[PDB]
Amino acid sequence: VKMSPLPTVENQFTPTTAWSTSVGSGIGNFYSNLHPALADNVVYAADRAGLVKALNADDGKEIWSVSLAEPALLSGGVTVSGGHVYIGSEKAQVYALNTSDGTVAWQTKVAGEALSRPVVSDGLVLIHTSNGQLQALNEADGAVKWTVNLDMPSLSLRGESAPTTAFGAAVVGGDNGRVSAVLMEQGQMIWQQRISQRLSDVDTTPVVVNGVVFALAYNGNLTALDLRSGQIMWKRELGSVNDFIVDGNRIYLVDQNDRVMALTIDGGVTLWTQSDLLHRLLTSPVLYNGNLVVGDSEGYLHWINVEDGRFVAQQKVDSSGFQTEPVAADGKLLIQAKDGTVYSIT
Amino acid sequence: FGTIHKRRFRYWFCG
Amino acid sequence: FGTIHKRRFRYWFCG
Amino acid sequence: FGTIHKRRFRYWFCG
Amino acid sequence: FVVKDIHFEGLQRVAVGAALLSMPVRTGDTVNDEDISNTIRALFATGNFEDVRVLRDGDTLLVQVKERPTIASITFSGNKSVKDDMLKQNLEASGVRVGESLDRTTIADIEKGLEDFYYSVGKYSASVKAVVTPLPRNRVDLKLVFQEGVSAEIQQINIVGNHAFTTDELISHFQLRDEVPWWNVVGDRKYQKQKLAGDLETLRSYYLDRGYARFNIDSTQVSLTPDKKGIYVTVNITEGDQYKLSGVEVSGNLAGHSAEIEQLTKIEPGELYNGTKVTKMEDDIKKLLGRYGYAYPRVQSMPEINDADKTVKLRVNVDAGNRFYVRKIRFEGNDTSKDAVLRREMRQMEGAWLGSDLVDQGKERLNRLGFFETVDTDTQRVPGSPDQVDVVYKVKERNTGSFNFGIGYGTESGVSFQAGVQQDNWLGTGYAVGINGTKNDYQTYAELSVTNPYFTVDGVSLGGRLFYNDFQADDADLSDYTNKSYGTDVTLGFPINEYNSLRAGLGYVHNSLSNMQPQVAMWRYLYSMGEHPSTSDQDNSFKTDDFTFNYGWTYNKLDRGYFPTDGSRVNLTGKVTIPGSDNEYYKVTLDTATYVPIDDDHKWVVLGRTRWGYGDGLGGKEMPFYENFYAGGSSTVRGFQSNTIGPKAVYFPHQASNYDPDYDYECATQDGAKDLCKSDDAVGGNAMAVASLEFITPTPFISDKYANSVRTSFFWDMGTVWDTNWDSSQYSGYPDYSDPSNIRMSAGIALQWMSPLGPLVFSYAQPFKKYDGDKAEQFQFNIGK
Amino acid sequence: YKRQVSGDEAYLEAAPLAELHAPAGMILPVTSGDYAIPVTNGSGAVGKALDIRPPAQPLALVSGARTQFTGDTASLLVENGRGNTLWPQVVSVLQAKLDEDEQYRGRYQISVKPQGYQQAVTVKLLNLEQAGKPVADAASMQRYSTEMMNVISAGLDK
Amino acid sequence: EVPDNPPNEIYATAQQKLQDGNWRQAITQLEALDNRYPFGPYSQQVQLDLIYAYYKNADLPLAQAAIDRFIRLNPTHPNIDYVMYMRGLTNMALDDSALQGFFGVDRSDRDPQHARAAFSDFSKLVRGYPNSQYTTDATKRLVFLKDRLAKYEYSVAEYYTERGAWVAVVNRVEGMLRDYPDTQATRDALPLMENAYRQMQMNAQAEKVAKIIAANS
Amino acid sequence: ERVVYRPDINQGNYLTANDVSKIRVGMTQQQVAYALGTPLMSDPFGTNTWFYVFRQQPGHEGVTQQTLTLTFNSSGVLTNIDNKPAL
Repeated sequence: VKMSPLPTVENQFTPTTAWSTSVGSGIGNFYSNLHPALADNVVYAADRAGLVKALNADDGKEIWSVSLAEPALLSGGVTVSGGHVYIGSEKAQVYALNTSDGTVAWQTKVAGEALSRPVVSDGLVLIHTSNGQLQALNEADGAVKWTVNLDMPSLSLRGESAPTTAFGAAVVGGDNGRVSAVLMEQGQMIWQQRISQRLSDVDTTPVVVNGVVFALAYNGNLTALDLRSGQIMWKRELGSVNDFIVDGNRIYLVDQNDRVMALTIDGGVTLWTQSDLLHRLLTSPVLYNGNLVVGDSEGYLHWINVEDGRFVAQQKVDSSGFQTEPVAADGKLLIQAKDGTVYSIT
Repeated sequence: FGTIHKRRFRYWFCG
Repeated sequence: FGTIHKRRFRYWFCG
Repeated sequence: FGTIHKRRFRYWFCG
Repeated sequence: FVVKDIHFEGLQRVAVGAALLSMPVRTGDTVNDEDISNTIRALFATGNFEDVRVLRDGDTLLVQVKERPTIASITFSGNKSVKDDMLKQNLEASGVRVGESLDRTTIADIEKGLEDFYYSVGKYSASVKAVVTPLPRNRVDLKLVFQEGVSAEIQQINIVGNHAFTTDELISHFQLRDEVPWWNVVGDRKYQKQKLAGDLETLRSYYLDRGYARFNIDSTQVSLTPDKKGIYVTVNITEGDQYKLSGVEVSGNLAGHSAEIEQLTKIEPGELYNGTKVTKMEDDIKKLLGRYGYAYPRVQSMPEINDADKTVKLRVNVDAGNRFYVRKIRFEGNDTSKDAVLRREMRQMEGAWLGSDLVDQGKERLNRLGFFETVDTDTQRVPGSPDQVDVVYKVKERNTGSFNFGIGYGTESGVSFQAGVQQDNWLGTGYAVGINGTKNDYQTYAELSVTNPYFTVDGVSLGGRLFYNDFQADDADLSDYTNKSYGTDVTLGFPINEYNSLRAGLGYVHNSLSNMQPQVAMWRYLYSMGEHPSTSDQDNSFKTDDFTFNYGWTYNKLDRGYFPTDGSRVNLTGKVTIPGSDNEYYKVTLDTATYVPIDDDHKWVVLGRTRWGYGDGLGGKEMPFYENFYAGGSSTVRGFQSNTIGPKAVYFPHQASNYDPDYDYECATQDGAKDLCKSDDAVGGNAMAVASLEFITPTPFISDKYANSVRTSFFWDMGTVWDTNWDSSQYSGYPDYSDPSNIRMSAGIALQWMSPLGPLVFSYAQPFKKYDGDKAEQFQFNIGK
Repeated sequence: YKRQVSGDEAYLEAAPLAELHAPAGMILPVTSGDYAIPVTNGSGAVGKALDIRPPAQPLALVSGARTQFTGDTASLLVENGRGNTLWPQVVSVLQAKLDEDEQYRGRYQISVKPQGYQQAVTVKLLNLEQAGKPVADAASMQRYSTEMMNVISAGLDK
Repeated sequence: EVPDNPPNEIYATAQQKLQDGNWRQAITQLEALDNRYPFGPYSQQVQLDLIYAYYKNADLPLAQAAIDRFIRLNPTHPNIDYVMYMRGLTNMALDDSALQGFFGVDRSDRDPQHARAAFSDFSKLVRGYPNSQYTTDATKRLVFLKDRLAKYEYSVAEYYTERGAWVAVVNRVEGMLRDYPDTQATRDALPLMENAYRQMQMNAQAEKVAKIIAANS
Repeated sequence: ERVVYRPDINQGNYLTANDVSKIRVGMTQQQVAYALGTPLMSDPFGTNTWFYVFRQQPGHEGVTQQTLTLTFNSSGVLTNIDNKPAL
């Protein structure tokens, strides 16, 4: 029940923060999915208060700043696609802002709390609301295209599964422990498969590669199932709320108990497990410069070598801690703390 | 009250 | 119930 | 001090 | 092999024959190896045995048995917010208790049961383990050890779709709290199912009362963080619009009360719809029909909503049924009280048509009687009868009164006897009996009062009083102060209303005085009586026989008899001289107590209690000093010495009687006094006025089992006693005892307890306003009323 | 004393019940049978003379005992493959061997026989005397028969 | 409080203290046997001794609970007549008051609930088991309880005669004549019914009640 | 005199003219009970008679008493009606 102590290591290199600046009050103790996003050499970040900034990815100086505010409660993750940036709020509002000026492009009320990060595919933006049902919104107008209703248990975990789109269909999980695939044209169902075992069965975002879908449910099972039919190919007894990375022929994930694992895509057999971060509240891992990086609630960034799982680096970044997952793109590595301070890591 | 000198106190008897 | 001190006894009928 | 209770048991004996 | 006999060994508890006959292959059949295996399996199927081993020889088998029972004891440890009794109940419901089988399979079941209990009380992350002690005996006890997890905290209450009302304003009425302000923490932030349901109902009622007839709770989701630290609760609302109440329409079996029902359902134009008033109209119609005998009417509202005009028409159907009659009236719990004592407070009659107002009036009269701790009523239908009910009153009798006696030796008052028998309900007969007696070196006081509150069936009361009070200031020499009084009072009272009563009675008192130390007020009264005793010596005497006409009026509308929470009680008590008495005077005393509840549960009560008094002589005489008023102590002004508030004696220089120079005397000539004397000897005054303002709070550390037996309050007391016949123009160098402006004030904490010894009162007071010559008494104790 | 009923004996002074005569031309209302009292043609101890102490019930130190009582007889049932060895132990303990002001005394008879797989070591009481006078009261018979069989069972356990 | 011990040595001292009349520690020892050893061979006599000790110690609610437990657990025990007689005894002792008995107050005017419970108790005893050794005293107590329950209704009828509630008087005396026809209280309450009939001008009914009184003069 | 307050003493069945007008000879016992409610007093001594007494006794302003006596035959069918509105 006790949090494991900080591991002691001799770092193979010395990480440093390239630039750091604060957005605002951040997300605080409130659980959310409000990670920053990078596109076109600028990064867009937001806070729960409602304030949104545009930052250059190299120097860290703000280009524009706007407030969407009672607070806006922007829990929905920041997603950039085309010329718009999409943010969802717990007030059942989905904001779209012009990437250049920062003014609002459209705003539409949706069925519930837009907790999941918006996903843009085939000209439609998908959100997963708190009250089960999935909403599709048109890019140019924001009008709701179709609605898919998902069952909700009497008790669940905070946060919603962001859908993943492949071959004209979107794969998404619900809090009821089922992975569902729906067509993008009108939202008609394709297949639905139980993945889990008064016990929670909540799901994360699925990952799709080369004709198979990988899913991972809290206290449930990590399963690979066919995109076409939905039949289970193989299963393993692992659970997590954090996202997992599928690269090459190996799967990297951090579990319910926050221990890092490496498995194969073929049958889920284990390569290595790292237990020194047991019960340290972890973020979703990312792959950066050939090493796995995870942040914890104590504000440390832990670097893990993918070949054998041994540590290579450890850094003091912030005292507020890291709840939201980091993001890596175009050689940059970005992470946002609880107080909203956005860091870029070399 | 009634003063009782040889015991140096007043005695409440009215109730 | 009852108490005694300095050679004075007082008793209370209980119930 | 002294004390009498139900079934006349005693506690203090000036202690 | 075959079976003829089985030799069990180690079979500790279950019968050998029972074990023999349990196995389906009974005696008198062939036995194979598979039959022996089935025998072992069936023996294990009993659930009592952990080891079964069988050896075979022809027609005879022997079995070796080890026993799983018993649990020697069940103990719990690690609990810090829950007791052990609900845990023991959970174990008993799970099938594990003391004396039964301790199956090792059920250990994980116990683990999961305790985990589910802590899941149900919002402490999901609890860790639990079981420990069993290997006793040498077959009995073994168990020790449950668990680390209670941190309570899952409420992180956010959210409402989606509200637009007319602010979210925090909607939350403010919820029992579940979103956040607790640090400067006035008065609660905590926890999840519980019934509280969530009550908050949802409160939200529905709030929106309905603010005019939203078509309000609906679309869905609600409760979620908890992956670290099990926070809980998120959200509510989805489609509130709609405000609807105006166009009008009502009453139809059905109105039973001739249509006019009163229509007045009950009055609606002013433009009035917005509201469910509290709809329910209030329904309950008012039910009460109106009930007080006419229709005990069980059917009232249902069926509103019709016009969405075009945004108006609602409130159709209501009333079916009065039939008039009900009272077959019997029954009283339960009156172990000591007579049946007639409870039955004479009734306003509902047996063999008559029912009135719910009459039943409530009877309950209120029983409560005001003060003989019972709790009074409850139950109007139950007669089985097999369509229009008859039995009215049952269930009471819990209170320990009224107290019995005291005391004995002392060699103390300040010599050999001392005292005894007091106060009893408001004497042996359950309703009689109020009061016996008081003292016998010490100075006083021989006896007093007997017996009152019958129902001398006639209508409530006329007859009462009496005897008293004998002989006081001597010294046991010997016969020349000290002596005050011998005795007399009789008979009183008659009768009711004039449901809450008002009048008293009228005759009193006789004989008072004899001798050897009083000269005093300004007492010799003022003596000069008023035409007596001329000297101020130079203590030798004097006086004697009066007085006949007084007593009268009184008592308004009593208190909620209860012992610890009221509502209503007022005003008691006027007076007396006037009947001509022919030696003293000619009048006296009037006024009591008041008013209880105002601030909280609807009647736990917080403001009590404003005042007591007034006045008296004076008639026809040139003055009121006797034995009729004076005194204040201070538990009764009037807490924090001051009893009966010490008021005028103080002013002595004359006189040859004191029984003088011995090693003692302190009030101003003797042989001690050297030349002029008049200021003293702190309280003598009382003819006028009196005290007031108090109590704030009653619930007792913080007493559970609901004894909460009704204890009352604590914070009080503020005022009071003064003054002598209206004082002449400050003559005695200019001495305090003006005629001035009523010397108000003495106090504040403190008071605690009252309905002990098995009787009513006990504790009080610590600080007299923050005090004049010279006043004696303080911070801690005060009183027994009785 | 210890063995007398609590409360007063005032209920023995209650007046006897006698039904009302019905005048001619009319009847009394029909009686409900809830408060009817049966005839009970039986004499016995009444008032303070009842022995209120609980009736003695068999107990044994030997495990699996199936002892049962009836009247003057006090059985002793023990599960054993052969009962003939119970006889020397019970006869040996018989040879070796405050709530009433004056006590009872008496003598006993012992017998043994098998029945099925069960062995019976039943003991029979012959007589009891009190204050030099014989007593035939069934409550005392049952109580001291149970006491004696408890004693012989306790001795048998050794 | 009570140490853990094998059955015989602790039951021996429990029996010794009970058989010496020392009820307070007798209850503690027997309760130790009861909670430690609920299903042993001693359990039946331990429960019977609990009933006897709780009755003797005036712990009447505990005695009633023990008797309920014994009847519920062992409906066919050979000495259930004893526990039914003890149950009636506990109810009939619960219908009592020491101070009012000392001062001679007639308690028939008080709550008849425990007297009705005792009547039902003893009636069940004497009907189920007439040959039990407690049956004669049970019938004597039944006669006393019937008289007491009649006197309570008589007191109610007397109060309503004082009040002037004539329909209530008539109904109460009719219930008396229906439930307790042979009691002296009913004999005394017949004139109350006649008077109540006369006060409502019901001369024919009054004449019938007068005929009853004259026939039983 | 008697200035003492006395509560209102009511006894019997509440009778009204519109209810008494429903009762006529030949209607069964169940029909009478449905029309007027069950009686609080009936003859215990043999005869099948129902007494609908309607007593109202105010505080000190006199006393009123209406007696409706209903006789039924052995079959339970009403055969006689007696209605005394005074005394």
